[PDB]
Amino acid sequence: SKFSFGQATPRTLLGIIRLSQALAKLRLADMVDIDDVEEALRLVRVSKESLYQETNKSKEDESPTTKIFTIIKKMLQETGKNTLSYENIVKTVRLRGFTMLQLSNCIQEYSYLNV
Amino acid sequence: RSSILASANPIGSRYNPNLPVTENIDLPPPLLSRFDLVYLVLDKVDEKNDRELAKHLTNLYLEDKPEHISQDDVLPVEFLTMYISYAKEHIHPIITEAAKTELVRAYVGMRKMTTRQLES
Repeated sequence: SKFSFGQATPRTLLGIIRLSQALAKLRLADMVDIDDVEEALRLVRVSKESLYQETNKSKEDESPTTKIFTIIKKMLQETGKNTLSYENIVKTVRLRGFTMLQLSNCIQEYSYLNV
Repeated sequence: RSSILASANPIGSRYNPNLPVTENIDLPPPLLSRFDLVYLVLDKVDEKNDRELAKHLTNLYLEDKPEHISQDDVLPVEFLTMYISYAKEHIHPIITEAAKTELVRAYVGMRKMTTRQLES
């Protein structure tokens, strides 16, 4: 890419350890917690993200039909059949938290396009 | 009369796999043939290698003494120096007829794929 930085050298791994150990000295603690590792890794990501702009977009809250489609992919991974009789997928949707009325509308929608 | 143990480095600090060894390093061709062992330690990105290497370096900083390693597995520095100085003043290996026959056959097969490699 255009923002080709340096290679992941083993010296960069020891730098996070030295930054995490120095953060514990300011808090007067003899043990490094999880907060010291996340704070040391944040300073490295900031210096590396100085070239990119401040435009970040993220969206992942669509219809719940996509979550039900992930359960169908689990059955195709173990078997791989597109039959109409589905008696094991209904037992997995009930354990999640979805209703049985919305499940029948999702199976009929996918069966029309043969998925 | 002493051995030379150096470590070379590429020009752009990155050994490109699509470039010859003579073009990546600015060393003279006669200087490369004078050496005996030209090791090429690369920094390959591997998930199975970086995981085990980080655990080995972390164990050295946790405990000052390797308690997990037995005493019969790591020799001290005082005993290692006494094993080299003793063998370099009394042990003198002699090349026999069976050992000299395999050295000639190995030198011919390497050229079919300089005299400095024979003495190494």
